[PDB]
Amino acid sequence: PLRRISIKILVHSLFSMLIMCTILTNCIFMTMNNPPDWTKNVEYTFTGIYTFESLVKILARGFCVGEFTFLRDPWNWLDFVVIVFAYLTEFVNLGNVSALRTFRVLRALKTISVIPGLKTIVGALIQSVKKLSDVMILTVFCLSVFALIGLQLFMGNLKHKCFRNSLENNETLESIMNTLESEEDFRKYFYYLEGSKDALLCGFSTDSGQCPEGYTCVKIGRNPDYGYTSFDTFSWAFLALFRLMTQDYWENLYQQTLRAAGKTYMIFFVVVIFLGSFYLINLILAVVAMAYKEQNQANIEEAKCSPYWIKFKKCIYFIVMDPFVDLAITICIVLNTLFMAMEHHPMTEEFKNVLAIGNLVFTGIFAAEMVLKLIAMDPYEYFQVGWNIFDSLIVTLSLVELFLLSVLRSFRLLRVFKLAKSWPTLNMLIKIIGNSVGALGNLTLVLAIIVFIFAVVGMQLFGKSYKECVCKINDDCTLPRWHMNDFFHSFLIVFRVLCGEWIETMWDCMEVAGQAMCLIVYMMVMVIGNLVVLNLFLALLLSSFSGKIWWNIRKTCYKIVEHSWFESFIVLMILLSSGALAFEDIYIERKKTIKIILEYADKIFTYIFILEMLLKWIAYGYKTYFTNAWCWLDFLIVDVSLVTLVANTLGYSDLGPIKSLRTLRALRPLRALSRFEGMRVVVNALIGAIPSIMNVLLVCLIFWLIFSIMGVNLFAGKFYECINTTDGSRFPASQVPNRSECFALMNVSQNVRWKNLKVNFDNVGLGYLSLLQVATFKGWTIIMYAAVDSVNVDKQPKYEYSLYMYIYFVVFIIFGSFFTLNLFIGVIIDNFNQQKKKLGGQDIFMTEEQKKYYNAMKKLGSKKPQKPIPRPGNKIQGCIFDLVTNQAFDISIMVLICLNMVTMMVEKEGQSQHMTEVLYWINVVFIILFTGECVLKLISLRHYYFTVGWNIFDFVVVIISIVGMFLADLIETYFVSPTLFRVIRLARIGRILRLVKGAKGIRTLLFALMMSLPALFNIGLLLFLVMFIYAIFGMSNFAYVKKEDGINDMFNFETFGNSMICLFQITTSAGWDGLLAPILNSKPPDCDPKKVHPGSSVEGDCGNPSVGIFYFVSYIIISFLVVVNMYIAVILENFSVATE
Amino acid sequence: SMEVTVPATLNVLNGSDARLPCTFNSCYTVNHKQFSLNWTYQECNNCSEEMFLQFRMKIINLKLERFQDRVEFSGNPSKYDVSVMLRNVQPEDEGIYNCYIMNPPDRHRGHGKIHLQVLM
Amino acid sequence: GCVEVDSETEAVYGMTFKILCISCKRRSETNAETFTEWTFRQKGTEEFVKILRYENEVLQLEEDERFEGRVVWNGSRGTKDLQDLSIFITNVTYNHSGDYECHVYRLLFFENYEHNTSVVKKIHIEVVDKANRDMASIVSEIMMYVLIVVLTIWLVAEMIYCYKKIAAATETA
Ligand SMILES: *[C@@H]1O[C@H](CO)[C@@H](O[C@@H]2O[C@H](CO)[C@@H](O)[C@H](O)[C@H]2NC(C)=O)[C@H](O)[C@H]1NC(C)=O
Ligand SMILES: *[C@@H]1O[C@H](CO)[C@@H](O[C@@H]2O[C@H](CO)[C@@H](O)[C@H](O)[C@H]2NC(C)=O)[C@H](O)[C@H]1NC(C)=O
Ligand SMILES: NC(=O)OC[C@@H]1N=C(N)N2CCC(O)(O)[C@@]23N=C(N)N[C@@H]13
Ligand SMILES: *[C@@H]1O[C@H](CO)[C@@H](O)[C@H](O)[C@H]1NC(C)=O
Ligand SMILES: *[C@@H]1O[C@H](CO)[C@@H](O)[C@H](O)[C@H]1NC(C)=O
Ligand SMILES: *[C@@H]1O[C@H](CO)[C@@H](O)[C@H](O)[C@H]1NC(C)=O
Ligand SMILES: *[C@@H]1O[C@H](CO)[C@@H](O)[C@H](O)[C@H]1NC(C)=O
Ligand SMILES: *[C@@H]1O[C@H](CO)[C@@H](O)[C@H](O)[C@H]1NC(C)=O
Ligand SMILES: *[C@@H]1O[C@H](CO)[C@@H](O)[C@H](O)[C@H]1NC(C)=O
Ligand SMILES: *[C@@H]1O[C@H](CO)[C@@H](O)[C@H](O)[C@H]1NC(C)=O
Repeated sequence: PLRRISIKILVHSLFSMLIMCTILTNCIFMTMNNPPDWTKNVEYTFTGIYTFESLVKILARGFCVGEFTFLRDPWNWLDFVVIVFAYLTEFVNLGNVSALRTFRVLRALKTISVIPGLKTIVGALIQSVKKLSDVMILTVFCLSVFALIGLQLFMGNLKHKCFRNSLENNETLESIMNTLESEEDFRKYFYYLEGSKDALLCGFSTDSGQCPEGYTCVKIGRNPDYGYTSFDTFSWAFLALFRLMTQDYWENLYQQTLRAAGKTYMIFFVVVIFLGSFYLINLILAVVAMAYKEQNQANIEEAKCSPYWIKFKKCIYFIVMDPFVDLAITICIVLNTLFMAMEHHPMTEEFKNVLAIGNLVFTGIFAAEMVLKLIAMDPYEYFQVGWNIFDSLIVTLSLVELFLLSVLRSFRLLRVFKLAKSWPTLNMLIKIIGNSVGALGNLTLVLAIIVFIFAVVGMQLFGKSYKECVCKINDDCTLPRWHMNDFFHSFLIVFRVLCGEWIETMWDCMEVAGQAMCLIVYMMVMVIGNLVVLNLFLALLLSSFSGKIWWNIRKTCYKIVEHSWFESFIVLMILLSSGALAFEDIYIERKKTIKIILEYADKIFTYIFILEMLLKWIAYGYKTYFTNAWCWLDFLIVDVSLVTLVANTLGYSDLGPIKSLRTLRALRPLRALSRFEGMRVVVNALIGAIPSIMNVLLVCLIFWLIFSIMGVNLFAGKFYECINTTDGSRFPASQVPNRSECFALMNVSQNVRWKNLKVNFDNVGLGYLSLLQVATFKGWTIIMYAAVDSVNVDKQPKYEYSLYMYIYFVVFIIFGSFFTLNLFIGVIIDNFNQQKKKLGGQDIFMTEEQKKYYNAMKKLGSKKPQKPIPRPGNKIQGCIFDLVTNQAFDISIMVLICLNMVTMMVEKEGQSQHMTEVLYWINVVFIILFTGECVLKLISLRHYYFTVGWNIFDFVVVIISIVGMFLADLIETYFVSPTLFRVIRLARIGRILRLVKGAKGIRTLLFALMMSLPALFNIGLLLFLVMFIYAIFGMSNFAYVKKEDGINDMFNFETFGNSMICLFQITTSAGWDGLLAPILNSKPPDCDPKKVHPGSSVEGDCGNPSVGIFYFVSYIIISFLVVVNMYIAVILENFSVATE
Repeated sequence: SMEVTVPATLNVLNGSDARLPCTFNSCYTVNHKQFSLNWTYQECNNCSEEMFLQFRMKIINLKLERFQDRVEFSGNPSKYDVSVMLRNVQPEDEGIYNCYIMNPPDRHRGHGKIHLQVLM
Repeated sequence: GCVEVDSETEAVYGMTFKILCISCKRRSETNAETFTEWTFRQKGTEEFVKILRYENEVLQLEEDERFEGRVVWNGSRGTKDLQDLSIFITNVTYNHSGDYECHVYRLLFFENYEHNTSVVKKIHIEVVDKANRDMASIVSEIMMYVLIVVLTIWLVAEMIYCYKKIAAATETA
């Protein structure tokens, strides 16, 4: 009877709803962070509902039969844990309430069980993770190898600091270190670069450096970043490398090591970033995406007065006028948005009013049509259509504005979408947004639930610590901008980590909360959180997606152009011509002799190219010559060079253009594109996709405009602040509250300045730039601080007054970056798919010769058995062969290599001699055993041993290993030069590589990387040329800019070596915001227009704001386009290898 | 807020040694110039406080006449420990013992209060 | 920014000449105060007699007749941290020939460190009656022409051989 009642209670429509409603309410309570005492009673009730809900299920299912029905399901295990925990706490409990309390967050997980269909989504997510097993192994191995290389090459390097040369009272470097521990005390002693947290990193070599005179370089003390950033230990090196792989603030690690290590080591980073980061991340996407398709597709496959009104009313319907009246309105809407686009911080009084008058007319017209619209079809008919309801809400808002949060008013701009119905692509963007809250609504909901659990979990665990510690983290003694103290704040940190910004925040948590706790939480958010985000992106994207002597002469010239020596000769000139470009720069004044030959050398080049062009005309004729795209490019370049030469000989030079014209030379490397077969193929693919890219860009521009317009209304003119010029610190606002007040201070004070941000929302054009930084996550935080801080147009900003304006940025990122990028990626890859289909289903990234080679590599995939080999007749020879052949013996060798690998890991900075000696000796035994194995295989195998490819790699490794040990030893006896020695040891890492032979899963992935090398090479060549043209433009244009942020000695545009280093850094668009900033400032007091620049003719160090913006922005976009290509090339090959 | 752990009531037999144990907990690492600890005694709840031991760079024992030479420091502050020892406790030692700890850079000042009762 | 460039070694007689001595600080950010001394010993004679001292903003010139008049500062101006010290002579004369040694004294202000440093740049110049074109300029111009002539000869050379062959082909058929 009771069981029937309970069972009756268990399955009911209301009960599932009741259990769920309480749970959502419970979540609001977790967010309290210091709930009042009275709330405690409420806490009891939640405990009561769960037991009751929990008790009935257990009572009915069990039948006092051990709760067999109840505990059989996995989810129920979770409920039992929660009930005991609430109950356990009342009972004697463990000491850490916060650690113990954190469990309560588990109730939130219950929500997953209650909501219908959520259980299915979570299961779907777990299935995807299983596919990722091989990639995980390779990633750990890859990160591990680089960590070993990084540790050997850079250990102890981050330690360098400039220690002053003269010390009073017979003090010693050693004596000084133990006695003092204070930033103020430390500053007197080591250099410290004007307010940086830590001492300047110095270098031994000529390339790195440098310390000011009177300061010498010695290595002592903690690594920069609280000691967190160091290459000293394997664990620390591993963290540093993991950061590089995910590219989080990777630029600083790169800048820091290069400075201490020297620029020559830039090579290490290029290989790691290029192979380790671009490639590894791509592999993860392919596997997740590939895995998603099987499950998505596999599941899908299984399924398959009164009379007057009528006269008047009939007339209104005729008035719908779809051919013209409906169409006419859209023109009106487009015009209206354009009207709204005009705004600025400084607006004249007459202009400000005109905008107001103009808005009313538009507001009236939209309403009249709506009121007018209603009469023609009747109200019920009128509200039937969804767009109508959508249009209606906007019109109503405007009417209320006149009499009855003015921001909502800024909101009428959405109206702009209406055009979506007409536009094919816009319709697609509308479709994508719908899918997230539509079919994929359950999946999107999970992301929301997970973000919520983490924000609360982080808050419970580290909330108290941030407040008490504050000081370890902040000099001031106040909370930092990013912290985990409150739910909104805790939430912001979690959201930041979804974008790859985890490292900066983590150092802060670690100082206050300790290393073990902070590391575990952040690592989980990053891995678990990102997997869900990745799934949503991929899931969303895929679902959405689905005499006449003259004639003889003419013939002959044709013969000359066609001939190989000539084609070959011309190419040499192009490389040579391009190379001469690199020499020019700030150091050209020195080495006057090279300058003279180069100037003369160009003239010979100009003559050769002009001469070559004439041959082209005779051989091809004008019609053939000008119908070619390449020739026009080629013809145009000779002309610019030709004009400068004629103008130059004549004199009458340096008067702007032609002088501006000289800078146009950087275009010379451009003719190289036509000559190389590999480079041309890649370019053809891009041209194929520009029209398609153009369509997406239009949608992005229209979409971004609404955000930009919205942004302008909210923050236009509010970013100004009064700052102390010496340290750039905003005044309190207790004093100097408004701009008017700030000026009075200047009149009686020397260094106070009232100044704008430089990248802001003052006008619509600027807003677009501000948005671009937020979209890329570079330089975004400086802007956000400004937005929240802001109060009014002529008033000094208070600290965190707005606080909720953060929401604006969060919404833009989700819509502006997550959705559009989803759209950008979807169209580009698809367009690439169509191109492949057109050219007979053949890869479009390789030259014809490359294709033959690609096929040969395909052959290596086959497993046909090779000959077994015959044991030699001799038993002595045979047993060894017999022993060697056995698989068990091979497993032993695999174990031995792993043992060897662990030995390398134990090495650490400042280990000591006894420790150092043992490692050296253990290493020797390893070399002997490995050499021993090689000899044994050889005795039994004989000629057969050389047949296998792997055996040869194994044999080669042994030769390198013995030589590496001996050479290091000879080097030690000979001495002189430590650096050659570290590189020499790098040979041991070779043995670790043999591990790949053992693992079948990792090898398949590795084979895929090898297959795509030909395609990647062509893109790499094209990418290199573009980087080269930009470096040249940069050297002439940006050398001499004042050094501010991101531009300092090294990592500057002063010379070609330097320019290349920067361009590589920005290829990933990291720190692009920093380099651009010095270029932006123009006029006093930002910079001095005329500066002496000893040793050179040029005057002033002012960036060209217009030229600078085009240059950085164009580069960011172009590099991104090519990188999309790497993503495309890797995916194609990966599907093929896995597919086999 | 500095974390302070002391027994609210400490009952000790006349003539025995009384360790007054208090725990102070705060983030950071203690600084000798920076760390300051003060101990005061009161005969009763409303009674004037008499400082009897301080830490300022080092331990300073004020040698109050009311304690003779029976007060000793009994704690390693670097351990968050600032306990004191009252040897050979006498009936007049009954009262309130206050520990005040101010630790730079921590702005907050910890306070522990022990009611010492002397048996018979 | 600052670059170090060596001064020209030949001065035409009866014409103005500029001597370049440029010294660059290791780090641009650091700020220090500089002063300079230039000492010149005429050719055929041992030793150096200081000719000028430049400290603060004013330039002090020695009273010796060889350089009396004829000298103007072309150094960094108003900086007080010169970096570039150069001397310009008007009406160059034979008497102005020999070895020039320029020493720099720099006060660098650090957080609690004050550093005094000395760097010596010596400039040697010989007066000549007529400007002599640099050898590099002459060799390159002559060298460039040969290339222009050789390439053209090569191009014309192929046509005579290639063209004749082409003409021959038409006749055979
Ligand atoms: C702007 O900030 C500067 C830099 O701290 C302030 O200058 C300090 O002023 C105090 C008293 O005037 C001096 O004792 C310090 O030595 C100064 N610092 C240095 C190193 O110069 C300055 O007070 C601020 N400006 C105003 C107008 O308050
Ligand atoms: C801008 O801020 C100033 C500073 O408070 C305001 O002007 C006055 O400030 C003085 C102090 O010198 C007070 O005695 C006055 O009471 C302030 N004004 C008034 C009317 O009380 C000023 O009002 C602020 N707003 C402006 C100038 O736009
Ligand atoms: N301030 C800002 O833009 O925050 C984002 C993040 N943080 C920094 N301190 N950076 C240094 C320069 C930079 O570009 O702003 C950045 N470098 C990377 N990789 N992301 C940026
Ligand atoms: C070295 O230190 C000693 C202190 O024992 C001092 O007497 C001596 O003068 C110092 N040496 C020099 C060269 O100052
Ligand atoms: C400084 O304020 C004084 C008032 O004593 C005024 O005379 C002077 O003009 C102000 N300075 C400037 C640059 O306006
Ligand atoms: C010394 O003790 C007194 C108690 O009377 C207290 O108010 C004061 O803060 C203490 N001194 C310091 C430096 O903490
Ligand atoms: C040039 O040198 C001679 C002798 O060395 C001297 O008599 C003469 O005065 C010098 N010329 C000038 C202009 O001082
Ligand atoms: C060097 O001095 C000459 C003398 O008139 C002066 O005209 C010239 O401008 C100076 N150099 C510079 C700074 O241009
Ligand atoms: C050079 O010196 C002579 C005196 O011998 C003087 O007449 C002439 O004006 C000077 N040259 C110039 C350019 O002033
Ligand atoms: C260093 O400065 C002092 C000032 O006390 C000065 O006398 C001395 O000449 C300077 N050193 C050098 C090498 O110029």
